[PDB]
Amino acid sequence: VSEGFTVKAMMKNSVVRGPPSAGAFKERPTKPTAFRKFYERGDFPIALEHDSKGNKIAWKVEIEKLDYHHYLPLFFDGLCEMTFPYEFFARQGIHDMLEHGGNKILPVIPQLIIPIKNALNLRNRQVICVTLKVLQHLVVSAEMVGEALVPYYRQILPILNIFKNKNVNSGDGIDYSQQKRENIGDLIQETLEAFERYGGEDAFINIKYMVPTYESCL
Amino acid sequence: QRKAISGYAGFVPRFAWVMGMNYRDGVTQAMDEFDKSQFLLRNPICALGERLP
Amino acid sequence: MFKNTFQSGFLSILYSIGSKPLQIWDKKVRNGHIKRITDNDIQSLVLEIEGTNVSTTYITCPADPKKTLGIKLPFLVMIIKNLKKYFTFEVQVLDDKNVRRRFRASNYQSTTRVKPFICTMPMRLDDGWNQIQFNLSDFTRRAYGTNYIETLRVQIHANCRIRRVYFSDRLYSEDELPAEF
Amino acid sequence: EIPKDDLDFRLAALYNHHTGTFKNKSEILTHQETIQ
Amino acid sequence: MREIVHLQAGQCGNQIGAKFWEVISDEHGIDPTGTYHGDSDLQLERINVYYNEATGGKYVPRAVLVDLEPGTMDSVRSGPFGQIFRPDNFVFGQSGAGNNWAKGHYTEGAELVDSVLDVVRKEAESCDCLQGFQLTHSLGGGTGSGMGTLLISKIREEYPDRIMNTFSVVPSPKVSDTVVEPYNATLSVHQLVENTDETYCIDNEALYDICFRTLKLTTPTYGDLNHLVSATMSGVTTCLRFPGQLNADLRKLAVNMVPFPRLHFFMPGFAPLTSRGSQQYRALTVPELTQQMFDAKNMMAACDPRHGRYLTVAAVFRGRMSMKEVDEQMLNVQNKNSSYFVEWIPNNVKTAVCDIPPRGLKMSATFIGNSTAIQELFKRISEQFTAMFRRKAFLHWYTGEGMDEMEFTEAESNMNDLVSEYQQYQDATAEEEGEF
Amino acid sequence: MRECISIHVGQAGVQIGNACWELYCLEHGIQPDGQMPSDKTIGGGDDSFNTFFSETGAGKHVPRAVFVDLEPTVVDEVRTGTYRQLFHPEQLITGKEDAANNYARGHYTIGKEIVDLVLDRIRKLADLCTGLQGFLIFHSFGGGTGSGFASLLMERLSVDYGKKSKLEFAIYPAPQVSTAVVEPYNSILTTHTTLEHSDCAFMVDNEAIYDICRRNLDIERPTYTNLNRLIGQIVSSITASLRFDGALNVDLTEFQTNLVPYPRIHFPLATYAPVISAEKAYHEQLSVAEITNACFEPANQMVKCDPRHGKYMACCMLYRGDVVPKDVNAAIATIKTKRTIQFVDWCPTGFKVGINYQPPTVVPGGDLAKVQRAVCMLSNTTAIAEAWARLDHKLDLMYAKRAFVHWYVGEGMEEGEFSEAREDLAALEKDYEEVGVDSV
Ligand SMILES: Nc1nc2c(ncn2[C@@H]2O[C@H](COP(=O)(O)OP(=O)(O)OP(=O)(O)O)[C@@H](O)[C@H]2O)c(=O)[nH]1
Ligand SMILES: Nc1nc2c(ncn2[C@@H]2O[C@H](COP(=O)(O)OP(=O)(O)O)[C@@H](O)[C@H]2O)c(=O)[nH]1
Ligand SMILES: [Mg+2]
Repeated sequence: VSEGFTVKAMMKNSVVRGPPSAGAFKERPTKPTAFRKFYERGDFPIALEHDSKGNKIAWKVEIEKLDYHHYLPLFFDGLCEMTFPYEFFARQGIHDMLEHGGNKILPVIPQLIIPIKNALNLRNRQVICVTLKVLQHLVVSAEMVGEALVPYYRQILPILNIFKNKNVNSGDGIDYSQQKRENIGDLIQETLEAFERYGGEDAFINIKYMVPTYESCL
Repeated sequence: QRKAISGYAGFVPRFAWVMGMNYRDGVTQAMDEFDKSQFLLRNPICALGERLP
Repeated sequence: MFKNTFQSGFLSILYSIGSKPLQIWDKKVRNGHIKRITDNDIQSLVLEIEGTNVSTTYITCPADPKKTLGIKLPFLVMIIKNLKKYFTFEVQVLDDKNVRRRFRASNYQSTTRVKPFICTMPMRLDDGWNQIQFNLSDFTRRAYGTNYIETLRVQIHANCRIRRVYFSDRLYSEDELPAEF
Repeated sequence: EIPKDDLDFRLAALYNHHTGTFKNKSEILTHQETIQ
Repeated sequence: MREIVHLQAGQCGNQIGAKFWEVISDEHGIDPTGTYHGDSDLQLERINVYYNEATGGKYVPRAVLVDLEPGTMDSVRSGPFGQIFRPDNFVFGQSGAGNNWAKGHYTEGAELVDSVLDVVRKEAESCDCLQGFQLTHSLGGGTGSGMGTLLISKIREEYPDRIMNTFSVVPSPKVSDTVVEPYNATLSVHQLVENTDETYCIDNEALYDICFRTLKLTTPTYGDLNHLVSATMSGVTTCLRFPGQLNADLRKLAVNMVPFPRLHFFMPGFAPLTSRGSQQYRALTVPELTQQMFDAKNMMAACDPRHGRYLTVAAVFRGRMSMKEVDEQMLNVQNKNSSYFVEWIPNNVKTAVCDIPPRGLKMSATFIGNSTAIQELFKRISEQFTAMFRRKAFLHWYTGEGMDEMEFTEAESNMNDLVSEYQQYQDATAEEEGEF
Repeated sequence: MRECISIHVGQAGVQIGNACWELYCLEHGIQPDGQMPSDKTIGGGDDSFNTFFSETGAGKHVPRAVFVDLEPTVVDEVRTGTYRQLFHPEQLITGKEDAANNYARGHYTIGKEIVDLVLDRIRKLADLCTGLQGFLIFHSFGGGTGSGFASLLMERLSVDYGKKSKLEFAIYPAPQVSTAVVEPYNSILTTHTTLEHSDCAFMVDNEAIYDICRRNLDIERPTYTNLNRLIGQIVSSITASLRFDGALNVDLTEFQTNLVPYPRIHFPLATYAPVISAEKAYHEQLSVAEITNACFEPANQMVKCDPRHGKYMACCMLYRGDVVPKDVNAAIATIKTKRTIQFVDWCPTGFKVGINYQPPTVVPGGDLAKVQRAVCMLSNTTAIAEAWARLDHKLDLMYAKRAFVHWYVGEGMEEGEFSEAREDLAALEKDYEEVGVDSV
């Protein structure tokens, strides 16, 4: 065997080893988050009721009046939880408070970038799919928001550049699992599509500065 | 820089004081002033207050 | 092939509905992918080929590299979804001069240039779903000096969604065309 | 056979000029009959 | 007519720059008085790249010296070649940087950035055309890190189509000199990655290792490390100053070595480095140069190149040498060390040759290497930073000067963003289906 | 009434032209100050130097050359060298900023403010010329200015002069060898213009000349000058029928209708037969019968492609020196029966041979030896199709992740100008495959 740039590799069938295969595309170990710590405490005003038509999160408080500056970053940091009765609470809380509630998302937007990067930086596919779906909902759920995210494209899109090459190669066989949008390449391309649709005329050069393989419409 | 013809991108020393001539005589005067300066600087011929105009 | 076929008013040569749509079609994939997808616009299956380099991933009409198909029908219709990306196609045409000539249209071209074997004209698409009505006989009569007898292959490149590539004789406007096309 | 020097260089040599890099005078005109 | 404006910041940058001027003044035959009495023909040719000619026959460097402490400019003045600079370009504060990025950047850099910006305006406007700027500093100190990168940011906003050259001394892994250097390095890198086009990372530990193992020096002072840095910082501008059979200036290397707009951190090196007795018993050939060029011991940064794949390699040669020899050497080195090079780039080596060798050396080469080995230095800085920042170790010297807690946790975010892209481009193959 | 205009763009073009013009000066009696001596004279007439030089009243000869680069670093040695009094100083055109290996820079950003001067100088050189049919440009296919500024220069000259012939002499990038990283992009982009505006584009690799200097010449570790001298001998072979009377003289337009079958298949190879050193030339009679076979050797081609994976179209073989028509008749008849050298079925003639009477000249301080007979072969073959599939592979290896593209988007050029040229090279490969089929 060999080692590298030495006289070891100067031989006649010197077999050279290779690089140590650095930390890309591998799931990083997780860490406990603030969502579980604040939830076992019990300060959240939420309760889980099991309706017949699916699990629905029940709110014991008027959802219109709530400190979004204290609750929305706390729910966004809960996306890093893979344990089953917590990921529903994080996902459904983000979706319900983004949909029920307007003209309060904007001042919270500079505070929810670090939890978004934390959720995306864990290289697990399910959490990445979920945060991409809630980002697609976030950029459309209100006005004046998409071109408020455009300075923060340098902190979301770096890991969106990783998984743009993940589709099924079955040339004639249909991908049956289409309803559960679990493949990440199309989800990333639709997230970038929504970042271009809402975000004004400065978004294209930022997406090109982050994701170089990008193709623009309009 | 002595044998340089017309349009020439090199640095000819003492050239941005030559006044109203072409490139060739400008180079000649520039290199002559340069050689005069070096020779008067090292070899001590001129007395005090006599080595500059 | 397609020498003993009847070659009536139309001839379907691709369809997204069936067991093996790309049976007679070759499939090269490099930095790309090919898959069948239910569309949310027409509520039916479409083909789906795309990749970073449009030229590396494509599909060619006869499977064998040296085998050539013979289609008498002059027209060419393609129901292709516009994705605002780089999409090219290319045909090969036989003439009375008995030489093989190639016409290529690309989304990124802006000039119409004429060469003895290639003719690269541009092509513009609309917003959503549309059919590119091609006329091989007139494009051989106008740009070149000869006529049209057979077309030998078609080649569909990346960044597009394919459904029902077919030839025809006359431009069926909207009503004499059957509902399945 | 080889009724010329051109055929000795041309046919039976295994050298691929498009592929082989920085070969000396002897690694061009190596034949198949040398190997087997 | 392609001229570069030189700047040096801080106590480390000033010594590095002073050794650099000492090196290139003897390259062009300039006396310590500022007068030319060299011997070679080609010395006075492209001296307008770095110098200006004054009335009476002098040659002044295009150097702007910035400091925050006044006692470090007279050390530079009282050096061997400290009397060639203009006194007008000597900008300096009165209150020290205190090893604070805050005082270098916000509240003691703000009153002196104007004066140095006017001086660098005066220097970079007498030229007919301008190619770029040079800045020598270190990412560990106070005014070497808070002021120099602010100056880079304020110069980039006025000259956006010109190159920028930063030659930084990043803090070493196991050699510690100041307590607070992880904070300075993390605050400095995140804006040294969006404000300059070419950056060279030189570690003091790797320089010490070279001086111990390669040079066999008994007692290496701080002059020898600066001589090592100047031997490779002046090899990237020898194509501008001397004719060659295949020339390559700063922008040529900027285009060739940078695949994507952020990965512009490079690892320097020098090829014909030899000991005091082994110099005389040595044969100097291109296959001899290549082994000392490519080995891990000669790397000026403490990142092992065997720990990652090379992205793009530059090798500027100096000396009257053949071209097929250099050609076949790079071809062999790539061909059978094939797993250490990026496989979606076909050729990763740029070759340049110059006809004027360094004095006393009959053949030399300099190495510029963009590798994914540099991802471990940034992770090391982040690890040395997170331990202090987890318990808020020394923040009252910074936050009490006036910052917000988020200004420190965004530097780590940009550090991690820099690391992840290097990891991705290390693991990326030619086809995009094998990593999953 | 015959002349040629030489435009050497890029550092490679200018360094090639240095050896070329020293060769042309030695081919006549012209001292490097530009004046013929009166102490002694060579046997020359006024019809010899008309192709490449111009005459003043006093007796000074001036080349029909323009030396243009965006750098100074290659042109001031022409201004300060031995051949500094030969050139008119306005021909030596020197820019300020570099091309930085960018087709974008030399095509849009820096070449656009210098093209109005070189075009005006070309115009001023083409009005002193009675006849027409010149324009012999020299560039490399890997650099920035030699691929960007040459493309724009040919673009302007095609609409400024209409027909002429843009003779183009490429240094095409070697298969396993390149001294830059962004060479495939530049080569594809300059091929997109050379493929439609040059009338027959000559092809030369540096690696094959390295091999030829390695084996035929016995030299070890060659430099660029040895490559440039052999390239200059090849170019002097082409214009040998324009300055010296021979048995079968070939005009520049004569072999364009002979070599080029189709409007795109105009990339011929080269071969120079008696390239042997001084210690080897005097020990063998280099007769026509074996220097003819030296042209068809697989290892003597200066483009890295075996002719054995292709079929020849036409060959333009320009002999010079002690050559008789029956000798080349027997030499061509020898080759036509060998079953390895394959020809297409639609070219039963297959050859074109011209005979000159002037032997090639030596350069004092050179490497070749004085031979009486020399052959330059111009093969148009299908074998060059394999040299562009590798360029396709090298382009798709990097473009598929859009590496280095943003340095080209930054100067004027839109993103699809890469795909626009890659589709043209793919069409070229398909044309080469289509033309090479047999006829059933
Ligand atoms: N065969 C041969 N090739 C040369 C010679 N000089 C330079 N080259 C080629 O030039 C290529 C590098 O690009 P250049 O043409 O020199 O660059 P340029 O046109 O001056 O553009 P810049 O890089 O911006 O300076 C290399 O691949 C060499 O093959 C030469 O003397 N002979
Ligand atoms: N190469 C080199 N490094 C030095 C020298 N002097 C100090 N340093 C390094 O510079 C670092 C301190 O940077 P500093 O001078 O405080 O930067 P400043 O605060 O901006 O002036 C230390 O870690 C030293 O290792 C020198 O003479 N040469
Ligand atoms: Mg150049």
